[PDB]
Amino acid sequence: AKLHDYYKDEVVKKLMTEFNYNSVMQVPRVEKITLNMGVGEAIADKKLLDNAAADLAAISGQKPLITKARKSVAGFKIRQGYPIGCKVTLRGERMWEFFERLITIAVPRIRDFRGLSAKSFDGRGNYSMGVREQIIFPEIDYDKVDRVRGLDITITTTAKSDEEGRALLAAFDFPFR
Amino acid sequence: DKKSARIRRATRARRKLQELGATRLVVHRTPRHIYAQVIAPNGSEVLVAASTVEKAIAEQLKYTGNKDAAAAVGKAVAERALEKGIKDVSFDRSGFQYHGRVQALADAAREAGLQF
Amino acid sequence: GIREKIKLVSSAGTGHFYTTTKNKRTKPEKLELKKFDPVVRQHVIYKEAK
Amino acid sequence: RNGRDSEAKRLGVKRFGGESVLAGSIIVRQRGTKFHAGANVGCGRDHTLFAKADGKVKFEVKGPKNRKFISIEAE
Amino acid sequence: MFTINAEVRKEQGKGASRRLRAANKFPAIIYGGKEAPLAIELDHDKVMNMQAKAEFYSEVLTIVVDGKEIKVKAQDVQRHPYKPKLQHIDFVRA
Amino acid sequence: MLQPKRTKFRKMHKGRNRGLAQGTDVSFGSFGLKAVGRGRLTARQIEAARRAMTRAVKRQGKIWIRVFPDKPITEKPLAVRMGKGKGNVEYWVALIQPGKVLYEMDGVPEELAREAFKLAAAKLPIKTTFVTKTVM
RNA sequence: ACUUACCAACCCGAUGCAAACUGCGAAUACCGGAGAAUGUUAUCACGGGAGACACACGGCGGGUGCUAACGUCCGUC
RNA sequence: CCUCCUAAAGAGUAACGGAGGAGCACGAAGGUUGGCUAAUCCUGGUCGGACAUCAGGAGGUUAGUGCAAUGGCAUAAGCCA
RNA sequence: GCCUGGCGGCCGUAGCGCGGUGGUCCCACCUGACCCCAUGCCGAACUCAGAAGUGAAACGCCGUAGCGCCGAUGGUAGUGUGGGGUCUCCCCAUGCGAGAGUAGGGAACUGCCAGGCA
Ligand SMILES: [Mg+2]
Ligand SMILES: [Mg+2]
Ligand SMILES: [Mg+2]
Ligand SMILES: [Mg+2]
Ligand SMILES: [Mg+2]
Ligand SMILES: [Mg+2]
Ligand SMILES: [Mg+2]
Ligand SMILES: [Mg+2]
Ligand SMILES: [Mg+2]
Ligand SMILES: [Mg+2]
Ligand SMILES: [Mg+2]
Repeated sequence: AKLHDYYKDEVVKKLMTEFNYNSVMQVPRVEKITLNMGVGEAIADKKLLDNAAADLAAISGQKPLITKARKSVAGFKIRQGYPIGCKVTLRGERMWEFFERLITIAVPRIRDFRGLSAKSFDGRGNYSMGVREQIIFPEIDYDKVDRVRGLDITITTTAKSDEEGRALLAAFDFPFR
Repeated sequence: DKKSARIRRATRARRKLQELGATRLVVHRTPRHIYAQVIAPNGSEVLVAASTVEKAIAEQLKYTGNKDAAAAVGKAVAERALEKGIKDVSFDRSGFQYHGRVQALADAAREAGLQF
Repeated sequence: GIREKIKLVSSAGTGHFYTTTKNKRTKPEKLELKKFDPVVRQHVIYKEAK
Repeated sequence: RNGRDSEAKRLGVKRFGGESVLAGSIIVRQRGTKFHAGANVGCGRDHTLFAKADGKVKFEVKGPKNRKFISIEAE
Repeated sequence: MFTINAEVRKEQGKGASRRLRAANKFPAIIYGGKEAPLAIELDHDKVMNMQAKAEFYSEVLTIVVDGKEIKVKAQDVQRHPYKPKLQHIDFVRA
Repeated sequence: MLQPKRTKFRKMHKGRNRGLAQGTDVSFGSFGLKAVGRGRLTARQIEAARRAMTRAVKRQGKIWIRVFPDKPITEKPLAVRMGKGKGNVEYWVALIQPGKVLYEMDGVPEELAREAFKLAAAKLPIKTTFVTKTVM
């Protein structure tokens, strides 16, 4: 909830002032935060998914959704419809509280930090990256991990251009390299 | 995508009325306001209609868009049909779930002497 | 074939029975279903799945 | 290694547009709904179309996919 | 600059045109603009030679039909399937 | 030898060779060799005729082949009783109707194209003629 | 990490091929309706007495075979 | 036995003609009510590999249908409860 | 009488495409979500209360011939009937006559009801 208020009073105004937008309903706004864990190797060790799911719960109390293989393909010795990942869709209060759990109490604690890359807006203002080690979230302690497990994060926006994605995050500081 | 999802969800129920020759009670709901009409099996002439955009029963409502408002709309269509002579119909919820306001309009229509 | 014929017996004394099939391997338990007994004129419960 | 075929199922149209039929009379035997049942016409489990009323058969094309529909108007 | 002498057709369809070609003539047609199409019949040998110089397909030709004059351009042409002749030509009142 | 790399079916009803041709103008080069008579071209004939023009022009000039076998011809060998199934595929033909442009050429002077396409006509089972690009 | 007298899908414009491909599409033919003419009722039902189920050729539409057969198998006159 | 085909645009049509299949499956892979939408290019992204998984648009039933072919399929017959 | 909500007719000359657009009323996102209901997770939907903003998204209308679509005429191919030659094919009389393409039309037409602007 802290980051939804801070967005309105200062960022709305600021983002209006880059390209001099005419309407407040045109400024891109951050809509949702989606977490995913690609396990991939759960087909051999069935419990690796079970241990992945509980990881997400402490980051985002929201119980995770499990994503299926869809296409059978022998090219990975897999079945179809067998679980091979998990996801969580964040909106509203938790999304803003989760966003907080990311920059302020994780990023100072990133491994070999010098900033993140800024070229990855797929071309339409949505940002995607990854983290190698999940012990960076403080609901997760070090004495409670059975695995060097990790997870990619992808964000989704209402910006229409790549330029309009960089200005929106810049206004949220966001380290950038 | 928001509007188009509901229209497809309703089509099947509407073809049965076409096969059956049924007279349907059509509801349209919006975040600001709720609407009720009565359309003949041919689909293109309204025998009765009643809604919250009408000044009579609509200013006397706390908000032209709540379950009570839907209930006020519901009450009016049943009787008005009686004022003309139309009485047995079927409810076509037009793809809204049958639930919030939509059920208040239907419940009110049944209470006031309408067979459906 | 590889699917056996069974008889369903009415749980109301009548001597009406239905006939159907069953995968006895994959489905080892006794099948149980309401059916119309034309003698008691009601939907009564039916048992058996040999 | 060949030498096989199937018996013909005698499908096709049995009552054409412009023909007086009773109720229950079969109008078309088909595999899919090449033709669809229109107003006052019914559909059986193998997509056999039959008359639900006494009258004359009428082929029309209606709706956005240009499907053929068969109906019966009473005479 | 080329000037073609033409007569108006009294018949139409496959029989007359095969009969025309049987009579060493061949049909052609004039359409375009607001006025109605004009069915014509042409002498075969004269147009075959004309169109054997590229100028025919890019210049404004003059059709003389019943002693008047219609200004057209060649627009499409049907050639004999495998002999050096012509089955039909389109002209446009451009 | 030209031949379809794959086909849906090995064998084909005899069919007919009615009607007129679609390939009737020179559509790639400047000059063309056009089919007059009606008939079937075997793959071996098309190859023998294709060679004749390439001998004649050295490794100069480009050639397009507008017809393509596409049609399988079967035969029953010697000493076989009638019936008992359709023959084995032996070679491949294309069906030709009058007017089909068979070969085109461009990159030599007209006089040489007529000579070069002509040293081919003696290899074909149907009468042919020399045709040229035409404005429109 | 590069080049590459190689091969080269998709993609695009040009170009033909298809009995088991069709976003087009006839000519006939069949169904059904009404109507004048003509027609030894030619029609339909039921019942009595049979023969018949080795076919040939020609025309056309085709499979087969070699668009071979006084070949061969169907459709139709 | 089934599907397409020759079969000449209603039905049928032949050969030791041309290609394939069936002798099962399902207690839900059945009824109904509510509700749901594929194949594949490009770009971006943890271990991402040409192609496990999240995201963006391009795309529009080529997907899918318990299996042979054909005709059907979006009101879906497809997918879930 | 112009505009927008709703229900159909006709079923691509009704549609994309790009440019512009409108919010008083309607539609629309929308704000809050403790409860009717709700996520194989998430107030995105389903949705209950709501009217502070907002034409930005989409929605509705308009201009627009790059694409689709509609596409004559004249001709060609076929073809039923009769006859004919060179009878693997074509031709003549006759009636029916494509498809693709072409000059061209082309940015829908409507009935109803409701509301808002004269
Ligand atoms: Mg003729
Ligand atoms: Mg026939
Ligand atoms: Mg008699
Ligand atoms: Mg016998
Ligand atoms: Mg005898
Ligand atoms: Mg004989
Ligand atoms: Mg015979
Ligand atoms: Mg047939
Ligand atoms: Mg990639
Ligand atoms: Mg706008
Ligand atoms: Mg035309």
